[PDB]
Amino acid sequence: SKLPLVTPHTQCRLKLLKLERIKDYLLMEEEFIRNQKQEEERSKVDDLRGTPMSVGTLEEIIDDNHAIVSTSVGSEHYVSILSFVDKDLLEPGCSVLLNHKVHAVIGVLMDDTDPLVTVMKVEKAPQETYADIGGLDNQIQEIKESVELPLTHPEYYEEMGIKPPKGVILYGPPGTGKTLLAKAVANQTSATFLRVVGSELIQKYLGDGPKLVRELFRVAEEHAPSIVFIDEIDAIGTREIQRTMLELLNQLDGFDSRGDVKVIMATNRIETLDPALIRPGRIDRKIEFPLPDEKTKKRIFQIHTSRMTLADDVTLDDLIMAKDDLSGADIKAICTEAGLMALRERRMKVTNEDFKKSKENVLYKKQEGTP
Amino acid sequence: GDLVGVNKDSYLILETLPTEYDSRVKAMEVDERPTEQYSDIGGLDKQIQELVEAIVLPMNHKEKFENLGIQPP
Amino acid sequence: IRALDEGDIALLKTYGQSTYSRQIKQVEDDIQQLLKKINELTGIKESDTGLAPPALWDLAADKQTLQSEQPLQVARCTKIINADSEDPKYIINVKQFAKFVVDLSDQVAPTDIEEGMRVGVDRNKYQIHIPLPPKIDPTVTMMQVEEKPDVTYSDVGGCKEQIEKLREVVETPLLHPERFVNLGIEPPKGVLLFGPPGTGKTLCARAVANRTDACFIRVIGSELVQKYVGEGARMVRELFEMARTKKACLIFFDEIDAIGGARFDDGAGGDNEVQRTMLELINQLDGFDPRGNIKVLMATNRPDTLDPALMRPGRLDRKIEFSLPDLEGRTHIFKIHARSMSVERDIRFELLARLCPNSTGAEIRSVCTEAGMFAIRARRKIATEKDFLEAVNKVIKSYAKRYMTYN
Amino acid sequence: LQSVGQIVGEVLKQLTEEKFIVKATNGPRYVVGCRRQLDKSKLKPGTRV
Ligand SMILES: Nc1ncnc2c1ncn2[C@@H]1O[C@H](COP(=O)(O)OP(=O)(O)O)[C@@H](O)[C@H]1O
Ligand SMILES: Nc1ncnc2c1ncn2[C@@H]1O[C@H](COP(=O)(O)OP(=O)(O)O)[C@@H](O)[C@H]1O
Repeated sequence: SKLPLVTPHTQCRLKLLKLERIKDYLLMEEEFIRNQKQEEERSKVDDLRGTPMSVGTLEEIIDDNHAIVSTSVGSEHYVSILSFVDKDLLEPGCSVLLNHKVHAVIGVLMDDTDPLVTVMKVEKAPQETYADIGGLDNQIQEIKESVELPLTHPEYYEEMGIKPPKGVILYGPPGTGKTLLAKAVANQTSATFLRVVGSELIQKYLGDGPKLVRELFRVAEEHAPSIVFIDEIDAIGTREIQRTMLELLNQLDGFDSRGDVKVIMATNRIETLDPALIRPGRIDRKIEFPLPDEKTKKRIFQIHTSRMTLADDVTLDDLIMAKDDLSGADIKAICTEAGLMALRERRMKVTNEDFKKSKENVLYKKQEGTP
Repeated sequence: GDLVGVNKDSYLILETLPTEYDSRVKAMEVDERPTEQYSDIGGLDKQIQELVEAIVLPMNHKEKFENLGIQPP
Repeated sequence: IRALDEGDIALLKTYGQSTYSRQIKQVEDDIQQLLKKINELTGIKESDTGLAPPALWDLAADKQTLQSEQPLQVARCTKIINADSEDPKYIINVKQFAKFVVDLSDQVAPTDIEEGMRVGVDRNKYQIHIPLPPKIDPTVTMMQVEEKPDVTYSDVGGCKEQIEKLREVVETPLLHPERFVNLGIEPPKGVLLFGPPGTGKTLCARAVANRTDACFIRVIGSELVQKYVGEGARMVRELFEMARTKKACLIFFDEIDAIGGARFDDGAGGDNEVQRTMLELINQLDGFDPRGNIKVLMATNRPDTLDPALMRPGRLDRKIEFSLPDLEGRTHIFKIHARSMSVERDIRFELLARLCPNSTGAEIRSVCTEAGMFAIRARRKIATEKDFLEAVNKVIKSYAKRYMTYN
Repeated sequence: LQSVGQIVGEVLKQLTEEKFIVKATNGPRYVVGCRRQLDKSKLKPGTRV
């Protein structure tokens, strides 16, 4: 659980009122909690599992209540299963609690292994929203139709008899908002978000690449409604690395039924992509991210400078004008550096000239080369 | 380097054991004894004779080799 | 410009505030501290355990069995001494623990115990009493499909000859062994599927698995390729043993190009380990000892790349080609894909097929889906021929995607 | 049959004329003593006892 989002950002008493509303509610929480049976069930089960209980691994289930369990010493024991253990929650590789004296299975322990993919499960999408992105409307509708609508409303596709699209590639110059759009769609539909950065699936170990992608899809399907993001797919996209490609392509198209997990893959060099990975059967949605135009640039300037204190003299149009020379990330860079420049000369209220010299210096640092 | 069964607490040897190589190694040996006759192979008669004189003849006799003094292949 | 002296930041963050600053930051710190107080007051969240619905379980039988039975350890059997066959004596290996000489129980029988055989044993006397199944590697046993895909042969379009010839080998002998045995013929035992990507090879594998009725095991290239040496060969050994356990079995390799790469040496040893795994496989398919009732399916996008020993008949007896669908095949697959949708009755599909270039069946499903999204984005509950033509245009132009090198 | 086996192990520094350090096989090392009658000069680090 998390706090509500207070949506004035200028210092106004509306922001205050929302805040003291929240304080009121949390204070009622405090009040309520401070102003303060099944011993039969406990006396049977939690006394049968006499403390302490060891933790081991389940290998096989042989009978209805008989299973093989290994422990951290590595020994193997054919033990019985007490009736209260959920059989459907038991499978090879599962962590199981065991009676200390007689090693009898006394319950399943929720998994705490596979650390790395557990970290890349992130789920920490809520920093952005479709709000934070402006002007990418065509891309927004495309990705909504491809991945967001089938997750939010698969009813349309099931009623239509349609098997939903099962792969999306995002492409364009860097800093156009591909990663931002992926995070934003992860935020709009609260399906679990999976991110893995390109080259990081390339590994020294021969198996580790395909193994890593296999376990990532395994955890994704385990979370069921999930979105997996591979940024800079080019690192793999453009024998061992080709074998990781084959693993990913078969995880996309191949045997079994994948189900609900969606795949977003972002590239900066789409034309260098190999034909196999761009599967017409799987990857039917390619979304271009062009360099922002005048309207989009204006929207990005408003979005980013919105949280900054601004003077009256700022004429945003001369910043917007000229051509499509730069992307949204460059716009954020101009906003930030204009903030610093206003800070040096001691303005907490950035002016037009600040942005003018900021864009000039950025264009100086933008590209290079002898005449 | 011998296999011996000892007392489980006092560790006194009270049995000798046949040396155990490995479960896999015991899996490698043939017990089914397949049935493909030599006549079932066609055209390879020269190679069949080569293999037979190299392998089977040292098994069956050992006299025609020693009478010469050769080391069998 | 001089750096920000402490007074300068002080006045910067004081003069520029609204007349609200103090209140709302203090209120935010109270937000944080009250959140932490709530968290400490409610305590940590119960992680819990299994504990199936309460009415389902327990009975005094649970505790009675717990206090009556024995938590048997598991030991590899070995070298039945059989010194006099009136009491045979056995050797057991408790992994990472010890090696013992033991005897049977009053319950089990000498015929019930074999060498190896992965037996169970008591915890203090170490007397043997239970017949346990052998150790199958979990990452090999999850490979069994355990669930048929929702695809039948009728869903495959155009490739009548291919499906007929593949069913001749993977389905007919299992379904009708009498035809082969009474005519006295040995059916083929290995079928290779090759063709361009997206032609329906994996779809045919899914259809076979759905109609197999026998034990069907999928296999993917990544599964075999472990990191440690010999381990992939080990898994294939266990996989073929598992297949032998079943009364007949079907083995499917998807994209065998991942492992079947032709052996090469001059590349400073090359990949080698993958070659070793495919060599263990090439032996298992046909080496010493008959393979058994194991019919095997491989599909690949690079038929020429696989090692010639793997192409060899007797291991890959029948090779099938899935080419780009013809006009009739394109019409048939368009029909098949359009069965599931809510569309106009008068969609002249053969027109769409002849608009299609040399498009694989994956392209056909893609254009059908793109028509689906056209209809849905139009909110119409019926897909129209106009939707199908826009879908064709979209898919074809997207695949087509300066270029002054042209003419 | 009444006989009981004895744990083998290599020895280490002698702390005094009575107390020694012995590394019992692959297992852990202990601080032990000579029985009563054995030599004392011959027990140097690296004697199987
Ligand atoms: N349309 C946009 N709206 C808002 N921010 C944008 C936009 N395009 C780019 N950005 C900025 O650029 C960054 C995202 O760059 P992005 O193109 O997602 O990286 P990548 O090229 O690695 O995918 C974000 O910090 C974001 O603030
Ligand atoms: N002849 C066909 N009939 C029906 N559907 C087909 C046909 N060819 C391809 N498809 C569709 O396109 C996809 C092709 O995938 P497939 O070619 O089996 O993958 P791979 O090339 O990896 O074996 C299938 O999911 C199937 O739905």
